[PDB]
Amino acid sequence: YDIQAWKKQCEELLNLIFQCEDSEPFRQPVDLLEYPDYRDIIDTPMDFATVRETLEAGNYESPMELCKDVRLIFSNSKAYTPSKRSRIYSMSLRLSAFFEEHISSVLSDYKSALRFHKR
Ligand SMILES: COCc1nnc(N)s1
Repeated sequence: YDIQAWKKQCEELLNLIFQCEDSEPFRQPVDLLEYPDYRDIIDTPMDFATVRETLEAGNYESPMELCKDVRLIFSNSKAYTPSKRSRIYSMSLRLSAFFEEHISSVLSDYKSALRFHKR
C-alpha cells in the first residue's frame, strides 16, 4: 500500500526500455531536420528522454500520467507511419507490448494503495 512506490518502479521500467534495442527511434525527440513535416501531423511530440526528465523533475503526480505520455510515443509513431514497411513502427509495437506487460502491476498497485489510503 505504498502510495509513492510507482516512481521507482517507473524509473526501473524506463531503464529496461532504454536497454531495449527497440527503443532506439524513441530515446530522444524526433529531429525536425530529418522529418520536416513532423509537426504538421503530430500535435504533441513525446519521447522516452522527455518522460524520464518529467519523472525526475517531480512533474508526474501518478503513474497514469506517465502511462499517457508513453502511450503518446506509440500513437505518434502509428500516426506518422506511411505503411508496415517501417522498422520504426514495428519497433514501436514490440516496445508497446513490453511496456504494457510491465506497467499493468504498477498501475494496479498504485490504484490499490490510493483506495487503501481512503478506506
Ligand atoms: C520516431 O521517429 C519518427 C517516426 N515515427 N514513426 C515513424 N515511422 S518515423
